[PDB]
Amino acid sequence: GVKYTCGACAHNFSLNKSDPVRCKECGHRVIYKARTKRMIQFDAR
Amino acid sequence: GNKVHIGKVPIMLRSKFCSLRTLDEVDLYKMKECPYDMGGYFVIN
Amino acid sequence: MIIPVRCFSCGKVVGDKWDAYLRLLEEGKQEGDALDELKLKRYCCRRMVLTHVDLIEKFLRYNPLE
Ligand SMILES: [Zn+2]
Ligand SMILES: [Zn+2]
Repeated sequence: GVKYTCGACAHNFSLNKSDPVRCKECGHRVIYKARTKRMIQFDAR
Repeated sequence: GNKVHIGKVPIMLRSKFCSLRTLDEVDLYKMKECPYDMGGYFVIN
Repeated sequence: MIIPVRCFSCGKVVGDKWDAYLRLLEEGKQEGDALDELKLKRYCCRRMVLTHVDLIEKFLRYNPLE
C-alpha cells in the first residue's frame, strides 16, 4: 500500500493501518516514508 | 538486601557516563553524531 | 558546501577549477601562485577559490539512509 524504509538496514516494505511500527528485518523502530510517485519540477533559478 | 532502584538521572552528553565517550572516530558517524558537537548539555523530552 | 559554479561578482566560471587547485597544493605551490597558474586574475574570482570551505566531504561520511 504505502512504501516505507528501514532506518537501519534500508529494507523496503509496506504497512496497512493495523500492523505495528517496526522493521520486519531488524526490528528497528524508526522508519521513513518513501518518495512520492509524482514528478517534481524545479525552475533552476 | 537486594539492590533497590531510586530513579533515573539525566546524563550530560560526552561526559564519562555517556555512551558516546568511547566509540572512537569510526563509530561516531554510524551513531549519527557529529564530531564537532562537544556536548555539555542534557536531553529532556 | 561545494564549489560555486560561477564567481558571484563577475560571473566567470570557476566550478571546473577546484580539482586542479587541490592538486597544485600537493606539489608545494603557494596559494597565490596556484591561482595565478589557473589564470584567475581579478580578485573577485580569487576569493571564490581561496576562501571556499568544502563541507560536502564531511556530509558524505554519514551513512546513506536508504
Ligand atoms: Zn531493518
Ligand atoms: Zn571573480
